[PDB]
Amino acid sequence: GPRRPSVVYLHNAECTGCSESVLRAFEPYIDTLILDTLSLDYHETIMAAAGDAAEAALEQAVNSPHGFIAVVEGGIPTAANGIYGKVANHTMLDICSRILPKAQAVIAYGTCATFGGVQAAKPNPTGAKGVNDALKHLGVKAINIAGCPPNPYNLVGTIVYYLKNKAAPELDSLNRPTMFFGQTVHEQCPRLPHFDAGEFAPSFESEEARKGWCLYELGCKGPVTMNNCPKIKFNQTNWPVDAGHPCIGCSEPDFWDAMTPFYQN
Amino acid sequence: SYSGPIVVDPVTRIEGHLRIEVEVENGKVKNAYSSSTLFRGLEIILKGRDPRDAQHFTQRTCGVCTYTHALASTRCVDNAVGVHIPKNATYIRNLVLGAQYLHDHIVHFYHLHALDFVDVTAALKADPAKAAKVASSISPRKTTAADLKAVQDKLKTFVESGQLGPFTNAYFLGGHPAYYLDPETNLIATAHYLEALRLQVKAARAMAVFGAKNPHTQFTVVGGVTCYDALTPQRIAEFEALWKETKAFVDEVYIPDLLVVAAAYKDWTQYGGTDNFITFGEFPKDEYDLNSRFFKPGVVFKRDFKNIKPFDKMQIEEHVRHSWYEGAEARHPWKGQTQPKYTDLHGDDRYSWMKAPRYMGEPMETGPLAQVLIAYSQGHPKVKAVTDAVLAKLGVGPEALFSTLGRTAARGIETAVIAEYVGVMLQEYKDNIAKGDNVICAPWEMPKQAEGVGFVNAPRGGLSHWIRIEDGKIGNFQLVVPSTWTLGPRCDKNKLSPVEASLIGTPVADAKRPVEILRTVHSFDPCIACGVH
Ligand code: SF4
Ligand code: SF4
Ligand code: F3S
Ligand SMILES: [Mg+2]
Repeated sequence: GPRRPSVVYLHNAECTGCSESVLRAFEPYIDTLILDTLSLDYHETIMAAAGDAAEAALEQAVNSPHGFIAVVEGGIPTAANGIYGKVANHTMLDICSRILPKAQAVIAYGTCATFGGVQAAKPNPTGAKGVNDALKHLGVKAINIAGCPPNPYNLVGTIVYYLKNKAAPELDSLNRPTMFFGQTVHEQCPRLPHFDAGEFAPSFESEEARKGWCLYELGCKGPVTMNNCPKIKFNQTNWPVDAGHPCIGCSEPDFWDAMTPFYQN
Repeated sequence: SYSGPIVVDPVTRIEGHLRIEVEVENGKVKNAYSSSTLFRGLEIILKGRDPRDAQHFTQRTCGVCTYTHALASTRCVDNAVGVHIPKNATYIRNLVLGAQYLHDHIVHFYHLHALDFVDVTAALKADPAKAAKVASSISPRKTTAADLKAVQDKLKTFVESGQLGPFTNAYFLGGHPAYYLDPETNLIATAHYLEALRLQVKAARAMAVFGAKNPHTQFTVVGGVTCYDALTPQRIAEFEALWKETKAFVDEVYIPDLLVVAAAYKDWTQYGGTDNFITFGEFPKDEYDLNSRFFKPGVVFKRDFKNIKPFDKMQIEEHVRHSWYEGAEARHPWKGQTQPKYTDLHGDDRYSWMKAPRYMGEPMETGPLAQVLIAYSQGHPKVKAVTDAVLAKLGVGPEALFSTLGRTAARGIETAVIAEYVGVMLQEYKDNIAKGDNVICAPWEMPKQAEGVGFVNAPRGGLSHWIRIEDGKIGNFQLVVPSTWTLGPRCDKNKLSPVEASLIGTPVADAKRPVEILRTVHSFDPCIACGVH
């Protein structure tokens, strides 16, 4: 077959939920992605090599004359000269500073990588930053695919677009693809007619909640959140409001501080 | 044979950022250190916030053991406010947790652990007809030569591209003296690794049916759950179909593979043992009584399973003397402190971002081996039946369980038992709905001052979240997580943690490719984002 494009997947300050979301890929599935579509050349969660052998695999991939795409999960801890996060006894800040400027393209995958995420919430003891913020001085401009975790549809769609067109798709002012992030959750929500009618559930136990009334009074952040959740859904089957729970705003910068308390509007 | 240090950093095929250091003498490990190398500080971040918000933050402790921390935080706040959630909320929460166990353990065995035992490249040498006969002898599912040739053909194309991807620099490339499987068994395992990549999609989808999405579910609230659609016959049938398929894979694919690998690696009954075990129980009938759980809590010291001790939550203290936090004072988590202070590797004898939890001063293994051994010893009939059948198939005695192999087997045992029990819970839930109980959430009031604790036995063991509410806000919030118990460092009595102690005695055939260290470390299923938070 043809040479497959190389992907280097990095883990910074992360929970591995973004990695797990990629494993949920559907049509194409993850086996197709790593056997046919791409060459996954470094990924600490699933790779065979460990230790020195893993470091050597990383160096081999990064220095390849064929080039690579970087996918980055997690925020970069910057406090105290980066010491709150290390891999192979190098700071995550140093690792990303050395690798990411060499990539042909960088995708920041998940709200942590895009915007700083959960560890960047106040008081941000580790000085965590999103990729573009941390590395702006190096000229890194990662495509931001936000969410906690994002819809893996949005990662695969971005990669496929880039491979076909050799360019990023149209990006919004937060560097997110407009093809996925161009609409609010709310404008796509099945409960919108109740919102318009002023029909709000007053509590989770209420008959109004049972009947599917709008969750705005219970804190829903759909009106202020850009994502494709109601359209694509998750796991081919559901999404938060259809499970009766408000959106918490998880594709937005700083959402941990901007969208809290989660149960108020 | 090798004498000197070995460092494995990164330890791959775990969740999170782990550095293992060992001292080897004449080919065997004589000392070990478990160094967790990322800190986030979620407990610091939580201070001052609304207690209702905690579960949303703490779920992001870990996306491998997704849901578990949302459940622990919700149990914790439920407990603090004194709400008794409706029966259906317990059922739905329990069903989603059961589904999490199945997903997590399947992915662990195949996608995290198996590359320590399976030489994928050797599958290219296999005779697919012989392999199919072996596969069909160990499982009621029949596999043909053509089925396995399709895998071998796909693998051949991949390897002949020269782009080995996740297999680059694998310890098995070119052969390795510690890799024992024949080509045919390697092909069977590789085929099932690939199958499991697609099966786990279904296993995770089962959580989303009631729980909105996976990863990071969104259906729990203080007082119960939000998912009225989960009461419908259509959602229940969707869950049931996914569960049935997942259970079939457990029973027909995972367990037979686990047994065929264990039989080939029976020497691994000799390495990786531990002394003490703690477990919290799981799948309650009564949210306020741990002894109402399908698996019950318990504590065992020095392998004395005739004398299971009751679990006293006041006997937990988390040490910091060998951790990157201020001072040396251990704390009970209702008086916990999270005060980072980095000193670099071994600076002032500190080497990890994990705290070191101790129970009555002792280091405790938690996770599947603890849950299975304690339940067995409590007379749990399902755990006894499966465990005895596994020991008989392997031709080993109960002593074999105290090992790396045993721990790996216990993860399978747990998976099989829980897969069956999910069906029982599902039927009980259906029966409850049929009686006319359609309630899923109960009202509650926020106290200005309260203490609460929530207990979950997660896939890696006993998880507890601890809150002190002051002025209706989070005064203190402390997570004590299973991997903290198992993989945290030494305490102020200098006692090795379970993973550290278990590594003493490990043989290392090739110090450049120290797969034996990985086998033992991976058998605990480390989760470092969990352990540190
Ligand atoms: S964006 Fe969310 S799911 Fe992804 S690594 Fe961060 S905390 Fe985890
Ligand atoms: S439930 Fe949320 S997203 Fe839906 S209509 Fe109401 S406010 Fe909008
Ligand atoms: S919480 Fe996140 S997953 Fe979608 S529904 Fe709201 S943006
Ligand atoms: Mg803690």
